Amino acid sequence: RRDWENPGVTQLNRLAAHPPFASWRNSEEARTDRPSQQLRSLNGEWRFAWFPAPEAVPESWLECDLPEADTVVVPSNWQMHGYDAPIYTNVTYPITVNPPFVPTENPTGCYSLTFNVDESWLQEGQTRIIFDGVNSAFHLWCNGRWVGYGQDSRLPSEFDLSAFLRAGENRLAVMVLRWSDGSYLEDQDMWRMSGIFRDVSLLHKPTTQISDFHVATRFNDDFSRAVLEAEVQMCGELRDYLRVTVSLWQGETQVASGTAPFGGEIIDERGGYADRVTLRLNVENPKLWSAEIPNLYRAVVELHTADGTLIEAEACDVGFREVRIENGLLLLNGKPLLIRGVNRHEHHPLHGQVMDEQTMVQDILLMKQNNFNAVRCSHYPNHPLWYTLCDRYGLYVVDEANIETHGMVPMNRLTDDPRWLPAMSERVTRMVQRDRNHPSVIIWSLGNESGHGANHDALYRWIKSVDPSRPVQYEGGGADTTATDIICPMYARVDEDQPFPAVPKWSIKKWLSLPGETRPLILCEYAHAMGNSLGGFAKYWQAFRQYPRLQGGFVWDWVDQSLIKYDENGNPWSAYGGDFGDTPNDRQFCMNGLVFADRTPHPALTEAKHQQQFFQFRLSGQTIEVTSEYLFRHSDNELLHWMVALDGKPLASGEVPLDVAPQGKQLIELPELPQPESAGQLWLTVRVVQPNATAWSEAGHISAWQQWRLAENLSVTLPAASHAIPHLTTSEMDFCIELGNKRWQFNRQSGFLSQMWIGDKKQLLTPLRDQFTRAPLDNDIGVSEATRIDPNAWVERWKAAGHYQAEAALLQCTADTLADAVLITTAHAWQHQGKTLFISRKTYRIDGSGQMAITVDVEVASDTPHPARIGLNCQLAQVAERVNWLGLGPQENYPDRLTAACFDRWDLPLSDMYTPYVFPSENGLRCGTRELNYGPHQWRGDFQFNISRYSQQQLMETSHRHLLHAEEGTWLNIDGFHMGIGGDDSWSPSVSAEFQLSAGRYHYQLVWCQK
Amino acid sequence: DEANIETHGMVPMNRLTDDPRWLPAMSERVTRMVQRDRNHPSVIIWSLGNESGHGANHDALYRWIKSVDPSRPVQYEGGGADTTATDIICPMYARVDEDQPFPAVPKWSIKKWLSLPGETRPLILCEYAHAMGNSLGGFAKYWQAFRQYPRLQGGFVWDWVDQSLIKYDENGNPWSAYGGDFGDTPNDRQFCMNGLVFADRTPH
Amino acid sequence: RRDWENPGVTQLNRLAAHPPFASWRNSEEARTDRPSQQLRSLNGEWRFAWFPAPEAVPESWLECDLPEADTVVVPSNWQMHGYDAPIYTNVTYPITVNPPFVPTENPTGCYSLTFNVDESWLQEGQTRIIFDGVNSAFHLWCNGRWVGYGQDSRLPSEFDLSAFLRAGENRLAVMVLRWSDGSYLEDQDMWRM
Ligand SMILES: *[C@H]1O[C@H](CO)[C@H](O)[C@H](O)[C@H]1F
Ligand SMILES: *[C@H]1O[C@H](CO)[C@H](O)[C@H](O)[C@H]1F
Ligand SMILES: [Mg+2]
Ligand SMILES: [Mg+2]
Ligand SMILES: [Mg+2]
Ligand SMILES: [Mg+2]
Ligand code: NA
Ligand code: NA
Ligand code: NA
Ligand code: NA
Ligand code: NA
Repeated sequence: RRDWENPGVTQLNRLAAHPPFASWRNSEEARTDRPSQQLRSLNGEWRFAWFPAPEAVPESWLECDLPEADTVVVPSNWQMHGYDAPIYTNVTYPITVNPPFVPTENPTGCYSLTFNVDESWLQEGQTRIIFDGVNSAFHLWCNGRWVGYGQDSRLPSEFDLSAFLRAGENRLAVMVLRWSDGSYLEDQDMWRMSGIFRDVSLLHKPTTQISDFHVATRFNDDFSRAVLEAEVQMCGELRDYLRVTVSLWQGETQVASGTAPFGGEIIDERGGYADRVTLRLNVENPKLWSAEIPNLYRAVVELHTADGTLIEAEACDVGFREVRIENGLLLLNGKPLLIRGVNRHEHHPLHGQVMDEQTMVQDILLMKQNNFNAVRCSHYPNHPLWYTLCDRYGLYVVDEANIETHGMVPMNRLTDDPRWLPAMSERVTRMVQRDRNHPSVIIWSLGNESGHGANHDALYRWIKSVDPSRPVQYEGGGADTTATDIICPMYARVDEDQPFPAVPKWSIKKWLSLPGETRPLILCEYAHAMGNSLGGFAKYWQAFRQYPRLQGGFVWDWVDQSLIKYDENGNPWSAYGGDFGDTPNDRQFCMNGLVFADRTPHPALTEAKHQQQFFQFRLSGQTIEVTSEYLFRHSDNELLHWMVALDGKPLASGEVPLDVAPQGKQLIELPELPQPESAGQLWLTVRVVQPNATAWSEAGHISAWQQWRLAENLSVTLPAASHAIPHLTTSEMDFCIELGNKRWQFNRQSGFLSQMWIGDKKQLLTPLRDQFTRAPLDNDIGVSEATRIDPNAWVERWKAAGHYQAEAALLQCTADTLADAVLITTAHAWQHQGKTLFISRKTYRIDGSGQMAITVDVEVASDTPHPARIGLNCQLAQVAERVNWLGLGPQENYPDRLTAACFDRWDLPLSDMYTPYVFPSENGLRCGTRELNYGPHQWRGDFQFNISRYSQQQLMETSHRHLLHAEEGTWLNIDGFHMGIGGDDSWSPSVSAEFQLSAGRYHYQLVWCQK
Repeated sequence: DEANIETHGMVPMNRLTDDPRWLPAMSERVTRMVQRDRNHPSVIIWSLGNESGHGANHDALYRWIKSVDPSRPVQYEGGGADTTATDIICPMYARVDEDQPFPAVPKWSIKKWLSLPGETRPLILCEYAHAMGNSLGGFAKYWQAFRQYPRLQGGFVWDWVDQSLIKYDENGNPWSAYGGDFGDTPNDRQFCMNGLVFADRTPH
Repeated sequence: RRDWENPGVTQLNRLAAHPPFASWRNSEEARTDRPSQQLRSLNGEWRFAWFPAPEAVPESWLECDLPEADTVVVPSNWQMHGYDAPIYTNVTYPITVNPPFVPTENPTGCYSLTFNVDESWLQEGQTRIIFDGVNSAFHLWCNGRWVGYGQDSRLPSEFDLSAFLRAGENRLAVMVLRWSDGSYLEDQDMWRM
């Protein structure tokens, strides 16, 4: 029997699902949540052996250990141990579409564990084993005897071993199959791995036991009063003296309690549940749970004799909160949420899909520290501890079924098929039964990218039926189907309609007001953070803030799915699709996070932090108006820091305590500001600082900022009179300019400044030349394969237009001598195949002061695709340690992604000026720069620039950051103009029109000089 | 057209139908009936089964049908006759004028039933007028009510033909047998004969 | 595998359900509803033998007729031929309530049919067998070969025998279980056959 090829069979002998248990035999321990003697981890070293197929597994293995087996850690993904390659496929199934069949060649991991059990366990009650995560299906044997089977890689599979075990030494044998019929339901956009990847354990329950419990909180009109209802079920002989006591604690204070014998109310003609009972506990002025104030209580469920003897106790944390959609708004505790979310897979660059607390905690804190308040379990129920952490630190969670059939044709091929309803239902039901008591979980989701089938409808109703406390959403088939309480599209744009057939993605603002539509809209995915991305992020926020029913969304996504590999000399590097011989593959498309796999942030994180700020500011004269977007807490750990500077030079500064009630306002008037008579721009910057530490942040933490330009005093003063007057020396091939120790040289054949010297030091390795292209961003590439070309992608368009290959054609080059200067005038034509793409016209004006002033005017053919940038570039001979500038920063910032950055005086190590995106592209840009200083060089004007040891060409030819090599000297890219980077999606052009270089005529000017 | 699902003997009645583990088996009993009979014009209403209390399985299956075949109303009497798994108030044995206020699953008078606050559905009895033996007394009363109230749209009498079986005596003569006649026990004796006609189709 | 005690298994290898087909190869006949050559009845005389439990059934049966069997009409209810007794219970299940388990003593009707098929059937196309109603669960074998399993006493259970059939003489062996996990969903107020 090939059960792994029968969606009709998803388990055998498996126990029913339930909420997390520990069988504590001491109430006190349960209360304190101390560890339970009844719950043992079998995590650690296990025996493992790999086979190409299950038929290759040796019968002996069941009775005895294979000498050839190795000793490995569990949990783990075998690919992480090197047994076989991890595969990175997106939509396309990693195996042949032939449901419910799987390949004959099906990697099989045979696991085994030798262990002991004490008689105690054995002499009375129940001994069961729990496999938190097994990928994708598996058979289990104990002491040579087969126990059962299980499917669904993302939920615990449980079996009773009571009758398999013997005092002392026991042996587990787990035959784990890489693929199965459950795989047709596990087509998520991630690495395809396998193994015993989540905890293994053993739990002891008494014969008379708590088999299930449901915790509910209902409130009065103003939440000033609550009723906690606890439904408790038992297994065991039914007896009159049996009782249940449910007690509620706030810290060490017991706030409520109730006890009762089993026997629920009459429910139908045949009676009620004699094995159940419901406790109702009244709670006055309960402390409510939210992500802003994760207040929790402890619920302790005791199963005991009337007369006092405790049989066992189970327990959980409880968050009193109400989730509800009313009049088109998702409310929490009666207030409308504004979701600052992120999608997050369970990914680890070293361990793969194994999740540890450390990592979890870390993810949580960065998210909180970055203004996120919610997370989506893309696209499967997560490791148990995750929910507990969310409960405690405070995050809103979308709990999602492990059901993704994206590779099908059409997408709802299985979900619309009744024959698959059973396997699907279990993916939904068991999730619910497991996580229904976590307050963090506020919405249930039916899975992902599985089209829309009758099955979804059934399942949707099932949930609503069993747990009315939470809304249910699902994006499949159009995002606004009958199977979802929220309009939850992926990648719908703010203002821009994408009217695909059957499943259009309307402008989010238009979507809300479609006739008959009334639901709230929360994007299940938006702002694809792939590489140099997140352009247009603020646009979403502004809309979320203006329209009440736009209650936010979940960014796609949290961390890059990169895996660490090693080179010939044991140095580690970041790998993506195909880097393991895996094919077909989807290359870098598994890398779309705000942070790198090691959790180091991408520059975009900051953009996200800013836009998601919880405090809003307006300036009027010297009064700042602070508005609070907190729904529940007052600004009780916040201070306002302000500062005024003139061109980077600090004039004044102060700090003000924030005292803003949620949704409230606070006006802050600044002291008269000092008056400088000195020319330039005064800038005001404000930062909200958290004086004290929290469980998720260090004291001094900065949570919000904003900047404004105050007065400006135009410099009317005249530069100082120059003693010298530079000299020009002509030759047929060049024009040379000389002033003191400085000289410039311009090639007459090419029309460029080809050399500059300080003293006798040349300053350039490559001539200063115009630049209209960039090493393409992932967003510029979109899908566009080389086997498969997408003609509408930017890169493709640029490529086809010859942008990357046009050659400069000199139209003119001349020299004039001024009163106080030499003037070089040039003109070039950029053509491709007889087409004039661009025209550049310049003048170089060097005066007796040694300042070279470059004025540039370009023309762009209206019928050529809008160029990536309009600037100049050159390779400097020099390599300096720092880069100092007067403009936006300090981090990388692009035109459509620069709100977070601040204008000021920045000074970093050269290296911070490069963004080590794993898939290399244009990066490190800084906008709104008025002054840039490198080594003895200094540039002035109003531009954007980048500077690194890497040319655009290298960047463009290398696909892995580890393969980059510093070139001689430093490449400088100075732009008068730079195209937006986009990112509404990473597979169609996404740069908004306002950020495209379509004006046709461009002008800029810079002053190059020394210091 | 009614799904093959009846869990009458459970305690409480919805013990299985409300358990997700039984959703799969149950699902097939409905889905498969629909796939088979859906082109039949005579079938005008789908039933989720009989006497299985009211469980979440019912709701999901209810929805599966609505979704798959919107051409026909779906009914189910279990758990009260007016739950969320039924488009028609379809009680068994509710009386005309007399209320029988059973706990949890009362059988209101049908006329009163229709007008309960917020109730708007049509009401058609899945079973009424138990024709067991010398019976059918008060039949007219239903008819008068069905005729006067628009939303009282009729019902299905219980039931058509006596479930008696032929047995032969020593002298090989036949005779109608019922519960217990075959050594069968426990048994419900004459309870299997509630028809308007005898087993051989001769009318009562 | 005691598939009849696992509500997780309600069939094995069963084809998908669908409306009544006849596979006509002529439009006029389909229109007029005439009988169709592609659809053939196996009702008639079959061979039968009664056992008290699935375990009492001998393997011989799979390969060959059981001398002890009788020739009976099909379709039929074995309680009507005297093999065992019909049961009349209303609410209380006819078996002990302990889902998904059934009694160890569980009456088994071993049915069999020797028959032939047109060669052309063998040649090309698909040949499936359709059982309109089997109470309550059954295992099916063709020419010794195990074909599949089915539950739900009131809907047709269909199997492809394209691969099991053979030139001329074929033998079907149907092992039918009185009780099954299906019985828990079949508690209707009527005779239990
Ligand atoms: C939304 O799309 C992103 C694109 O990278 C991933 O494929 C997610 O799984 C999908 F739900
Ligand atoms: C309605 O009750 C009658 C009583 O004879 C029958 O038992 C039916 O099966 C039930 F639906
Ligand atoms: Mg299977
Ligand atoms: Mg997908
Ligand atoms: Mg079964
Ligand atoms: Mg009944
Ligand atoms: Na909003
Ligand atoms: Na992706
Ligand atoms: Na590249
Ligand atoms: Na009427
Ligand atoms: Na009856």
